[PDB]
Order: sequence, then structure tokens, then C-alpha cells
Amino acid sequence: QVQLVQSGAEVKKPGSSVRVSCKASGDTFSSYSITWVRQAPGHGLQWMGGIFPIFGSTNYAQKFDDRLTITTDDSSRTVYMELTSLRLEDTAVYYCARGASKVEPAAPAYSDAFDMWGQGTLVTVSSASTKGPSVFPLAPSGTAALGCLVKDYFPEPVTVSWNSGALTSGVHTFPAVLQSSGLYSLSSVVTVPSSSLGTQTYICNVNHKPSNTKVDKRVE
Amino acid sequence: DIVMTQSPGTLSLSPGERATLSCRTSQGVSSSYLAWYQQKPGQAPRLLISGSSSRATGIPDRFSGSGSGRDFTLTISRLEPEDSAVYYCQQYATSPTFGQGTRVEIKRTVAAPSVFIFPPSDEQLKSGTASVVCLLNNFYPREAKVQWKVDNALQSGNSQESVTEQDSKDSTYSLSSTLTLSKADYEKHKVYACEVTHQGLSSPVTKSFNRGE
Repeated sequence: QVQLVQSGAEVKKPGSSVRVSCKASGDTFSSYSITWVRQAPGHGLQWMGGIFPIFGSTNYAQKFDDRLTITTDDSSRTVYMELTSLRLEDTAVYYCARGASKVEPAAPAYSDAFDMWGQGTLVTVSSASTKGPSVFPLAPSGTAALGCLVKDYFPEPVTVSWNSGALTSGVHTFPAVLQSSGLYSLSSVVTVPSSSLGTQTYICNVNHKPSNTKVDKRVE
Repeated sequence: DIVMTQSPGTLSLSPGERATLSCRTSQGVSSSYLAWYQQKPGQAPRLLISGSSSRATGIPDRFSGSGSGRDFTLTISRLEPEDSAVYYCQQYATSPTFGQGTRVEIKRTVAAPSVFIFPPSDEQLKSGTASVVCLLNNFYPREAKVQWKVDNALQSGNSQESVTEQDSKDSTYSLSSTLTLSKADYEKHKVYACEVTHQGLSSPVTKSFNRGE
């Protein structure tokens, strides 16, 4: 699995500056180009810039020519994006991605297809401050339903699993909604048959990263 | 700059039917400089096609690319269920530009939901808030209606819902409507119902509870 692994998502007050990391495989770091594409509601996939580590060369999009800077750390083959003087609009998922072409003698096509992508880093550009959720049993009364209400956090996101991975079939982790209070609220469920509530015990595994919260809550 | 325009916005076709997606450029681009991507819910995009029509590795034969000039197309020659997703075209002739995606929605026969209403956990009540949850499980189509009522008094403005994406296996949706009240109000009332209205239901279904057990 020749992969790309990224830093965690963050909340950032406007006018500040975030940096997102992109750690590669060595192969990728020698012979390919790594790009930063961001995606947000209302204008979708937006190219920002790209770096050729083997050359240390860069080419950013006009949209960011002063606020954005991309840097490598050869010691551990990590690429760094830094977007400066954050605006509200910057809020997005920022991906790093391998360009499809391998490097050529004469070069460098920064414009390229994107082969491999990382897993995503969600940058909330918000004046609100971090908050860890409060998880609450969703309790049942021949198939039953149960879950966990991951209520009241910030920013996005939280992840939810069941029995640290052992339960996955029938699991519905819903998309977070943003409340009038200004905090997020989420809901995971799983359906199981009634016979198993004598047999099996069910815990959800809630994890909200930017507050460093982790909870494991059993359900009746 | 070149402006990728994809059309239509959504495509709703059954498995085994052919999908064709249009991506138009604001000016002429060679076939060599085009990529297609697939994004399934909550993931990065996968490269499906580069240079107009070269399949990336591991990509099934049922995806093909074509076109040239200012009109490019991806055809999913015969849809799988698992091809429920959004799909993006990209010019990389100049400064990379992407379209705004096409969503393919996999058609299916009608499936009434199975409905489940959850009262508020004691640990939350000891905290002063009261969140009641109502689940609509595995229905199709996406059009459904959740009306909270408290002692036959119809609620409004206090409930939020969110909907899981189209399953890649059984192609249904699932929803989660949440009536929210103060611990105060939650005790002044007794019959907490949740009434569901969907195409698969002969007439609206009601689950409910009482504050008992």
C-alpha cells in the first residue's frame, strides 16, 4: 500500500495560518510530484499548488500566490502546505495527492492527473473554539436498534465505530448536523436482531480528535 | 482559465443500465490532458481515467472515456450498485480545473423504512437537555417526511435530520430526526411520537413512547 498520510484536521480563527502535512513512501517522494487540491461546498475541487521534492520546485495557483507555501522535509518525506492569513472561505478539506506522471528529464508538468490521494484534512476556519462531545446511550426496547448520540462538539470531525471494529454490518453513522447553538451533533446507529441482546454487548467507540477526546460507551 | 462544466447534475439509472456523463470545457483541450475521478461518500477521489481515455490501474472495464476538443464523456457502460457516487472531470492542459461533479443515484424498487424512536438517556437528563431521536432505516426513495408530535401537539422548528448516503450494497437511505427540548419541557409532557410518511407506506406509520419503560 504505497500511501499518503496527512495531519489531523483543525479549527483556525480567521486571519490566522494553518499548515497541513503530507507524509509519503519514499518511492513517491523520489520520482513523482505532490499536489494540494482543496474541496469545499459551493466551488468543489480547487487546485492550489504542487511541489516536486526531487527538484524542490513549486507552482501555486494564482488564487493563493501569497498566502500559500509548500515545503518538504526529506528526512521523513513529508510535504507541508501552509496557507496564511486565513479567510472564512478557506474552510475546506485539503487533500494531498500524487501526480500521475513520473518525473521526466526535461520537466516539470505541475498540471497533471492525480493517481494517489491522501485521506483528507478538514480545516474549519471558525472563531469558535474546540469542544469535546458528550456521548449518550441510544437504548433499545426480531431485529433491534441502538446507537450513540455524540452531542455538542466542535470542530468537525468525530469518528464512530462499534466494538473497536468488530461490529460493522448494519452500522449507520450519520452526517453531523450543526445546531442553532453553533455546536455539532451526530448520531450512529446499528441494527441487530433481538436474540443477541441476551448474548452480545455493544459499545460505540467515539473519537473527536481536535479536543483529544475518546469515549467508549456500552449500550443496554 | 478553463471552466469544466458537467451535466446533468444527477443521473438516476438502474444497475445494468448505461451511464454517460458530459464534461464540457470553456475552450479547446487536447484529449491527452483530461482526467476523471470518482468520489464515494466520505473519501478522497480515485483516478478512474487519465488522458481522456486511459484507465488507471485496477479500474473496471465498465468505465471508458471518450471525446475531444470541448466535449468529453465518461460512460459507465453498465452500472453496478457500488457505482453510486459523485464523479469529477479535470483539465490538466494548463492550470488544473475540475468540474463540480455529477452524482449517479442507483435506482431501486420501493422500500418502506423500518422506524425506531429513542427517548432521552438518563445521563443527558441529569445534564438539563432532552434529545429524542427517531430513525428511518433502509428506505427508497429518498423522499420521506418526519413529523414529531408531543401529546398530539405537532412540533415545529425544534427538530433536525441528517441522511446517510446511498448504500453501496442495498442502495437505500437512512435518516435520523431529532426532536430537542429542555429537561423542563420534557417532563411537562407524556406521549412522544414520531410519524413517518414515505412512498412505501400505505399510510403514515407512528412509533411513540411515554416516559415509562
